[PDB]
Amino acid sequence: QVEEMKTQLEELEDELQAAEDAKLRLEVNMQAMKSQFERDLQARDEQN
Amino acid sequence: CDFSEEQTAEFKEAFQLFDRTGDGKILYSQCGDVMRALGQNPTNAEVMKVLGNPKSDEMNLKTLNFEQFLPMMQTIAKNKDQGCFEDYVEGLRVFDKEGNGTVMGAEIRHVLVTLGEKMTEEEVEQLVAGHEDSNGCINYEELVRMVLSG
Amino acid sequence: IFFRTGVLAHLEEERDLKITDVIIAFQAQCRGYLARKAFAKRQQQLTA
Amino acid sequence: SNVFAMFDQSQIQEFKEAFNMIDQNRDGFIDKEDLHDMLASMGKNPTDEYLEGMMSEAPGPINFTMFLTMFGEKLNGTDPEDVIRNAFACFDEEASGFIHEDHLRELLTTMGDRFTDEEVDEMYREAPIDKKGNFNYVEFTRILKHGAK
Ligand SMILES: [Mg+2]
Repeated sequence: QVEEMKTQLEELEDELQAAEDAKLRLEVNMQAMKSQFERDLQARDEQN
Repeated sequence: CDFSEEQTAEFKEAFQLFDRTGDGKILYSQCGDVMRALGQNPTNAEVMKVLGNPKSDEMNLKTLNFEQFLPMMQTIAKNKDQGCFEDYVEGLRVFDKEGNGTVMGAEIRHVLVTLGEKMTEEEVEQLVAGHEDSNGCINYEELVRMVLSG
Repeated sequence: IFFRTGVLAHLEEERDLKITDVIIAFQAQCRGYLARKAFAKRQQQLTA
Repeated sequence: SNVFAMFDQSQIQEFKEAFNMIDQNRDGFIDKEDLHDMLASMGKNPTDEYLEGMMSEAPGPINFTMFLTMFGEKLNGTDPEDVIRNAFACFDEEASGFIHEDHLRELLTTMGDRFTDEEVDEMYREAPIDKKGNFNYVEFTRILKHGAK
């Protein structure tokens, strides 16, 4: 049972690391969306 | 201490986030910028109460740890309240020459640079969103109503 | 209304000096907002 | 931890398809007969122990599974070229593809975790540094992610 719980906890740690990596990636992609939004907004304002 | 545990934690996070030159201790001048980033509006005289380096302090040798930072944040927070938008726009109603509830952009941007503490055009221009286009007479309501969100 | 030399410009200086005290308080608030904006941008730049 | 579980279907398919071209004897392993002959057919025939010294990266034998975990652990931390270009564009706000070496240095040598002077120099002696010390990160991300390359 100790061995089983060790395997399960290591799997959950791996999944947690994957989830944190995904969170960081989603954050940086949201910053990309924000950057594009600002750039396009400024382009439309300058064209106007 | 009047601050909550959550506020203290947030201040500690901010303290170590707005870094670094190299060391984990914040610079004497930059501390004021941290307090201002935390939405406070004290005068530089509040720092001058501690009076770290009586001369020009490019060196910033009076660095702060969190235990030295937090009391300054507290004395800032307990310094004074701030008035409503009417107290601001009364100044504009005095500066104005049209008597219409707006003000000339070229004049007001200059006045706000010359009077009191000094600011750059780079600083001031970023405060306005209703820019001086075909119309010279900017509605100062937009300026105050925007910045007071901070 | 006609006036003799410089009186209006000294009255203007006095009137502005009367306003300077509250102007400094507002300036601190606006510079605070600017600093907060700059710091917030710096956080996005740091994470990127 | 088990790194294999991290990767996209497209990446796994790309590795599988690549491996299928190398696994010429179809035993499922990396072997002396196949990749050396393949590389000799594709280029200058470096069939010397330089290739054995590369095959010896795996613990003893080198199965497809071991190849996958090796390349997996090597790809751990890597991100899309567009996402990295976005991250650079946070400083190059005009999106010029022209960030200065002084700016790049400031962003790396003290701010956050410190890049060494050796790593900074590597970014000039391999990566696309250009005239007046401008740096073309749009080309950098292409060679870093091996996308469109
Ligand atoms: Mg084979």
